Amino acid sequence: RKLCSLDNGDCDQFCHEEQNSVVCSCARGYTLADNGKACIPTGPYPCGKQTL
Amino acid sequence: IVGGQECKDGECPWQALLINEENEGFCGGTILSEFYILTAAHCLYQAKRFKVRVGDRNTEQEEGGEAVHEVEVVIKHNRFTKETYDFDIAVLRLKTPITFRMNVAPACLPERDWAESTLMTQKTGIVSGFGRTHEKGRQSTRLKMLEVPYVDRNSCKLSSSFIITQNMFCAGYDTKQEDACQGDSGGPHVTRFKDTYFVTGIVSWGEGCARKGKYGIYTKVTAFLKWIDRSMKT
Ligand SMILES: CNC(=O)c1ccc(N2C=C[C@H](NS(=O)(=O)/C=C/c3ccc(Cl)s3)C2=O)c(F)c1
Ligand SMILES: [Ca+2]
Ligand SMILES: [Mg+2]
Repeated sequence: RKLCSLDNGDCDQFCHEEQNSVVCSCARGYTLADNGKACIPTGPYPCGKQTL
Repeated sequence: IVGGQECKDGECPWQALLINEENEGFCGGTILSEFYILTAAHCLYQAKRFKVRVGDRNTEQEEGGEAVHEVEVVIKHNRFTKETYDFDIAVLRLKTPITFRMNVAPACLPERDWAESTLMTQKTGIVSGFGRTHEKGRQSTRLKMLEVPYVDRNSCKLSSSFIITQNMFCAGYDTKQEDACQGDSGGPHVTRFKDTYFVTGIVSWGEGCARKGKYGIYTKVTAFLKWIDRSMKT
């Protein structure tokens, strides 16, 4: 298990392997954090989250 | 839904219900955005005029979150035919935008390669709806959800009396008494990953409900991501 096949490449959401390295991305409505891994909701009621 | 559990407060916020002229549900849907609902192509043959209801968990009480929306545009897949049930997918554009709130939020659309490698290889997905509680019963007045295992594609093809196309996938149980059922079709099949729920399927068809040696057949959403994207721009 390497890159994306290894625990989703440490990504919160989408994982891609470019030039032998992991590249994380996020669903619409989220922005990729400064760490290049976590996905931060851009506003209220982001997709895929149960409501509180 | 046969078996499973009640969707508790806020747990199934992307559930949509297609309601007929008599305000009764006949098919499910998944909220994709403020303007778009995902459903099954075959549901567009079950009523002449229909609307969409969101934010409902109990059809016998006013919880305060319910909203009914008129449909502006119906976008059926042009390759769907009732004969095969292939390309069983449609998007609906609403006349007015859905205001998100408690029990009303969209499910995320995933990327194809990642979803097929990572989501569709998880143990289970989640199906939900207001459909029948038994093959020979009434529709549920309560929104229900059910964890359904992904089923090995070979095993599914051998269990089926009809052709399982590249646009379909199987989920559910061999003999365990749990499955989607009548009235759930068009509804959500979602897969959880790090507490985020992604659209992975549309309740499509079954040879009955929860029968032994039979599984639920779902439209393989991942095969239609470019198509959904195109439909949501026009
Ligand atoms: C390719 N197969 C078909 O064309 C086909 C086969 C069977 C049905 N069919 C026969 C009875 C079922 N009606 S139902 O409303 O009870 C559907 C129930 C479901 C259980 C699990 C699902 Cl997922 S959908 C039916 O769909 C069908 F609609 C198309
Ligand atoms: Ca209600
Ligand atoms: Mg079965």
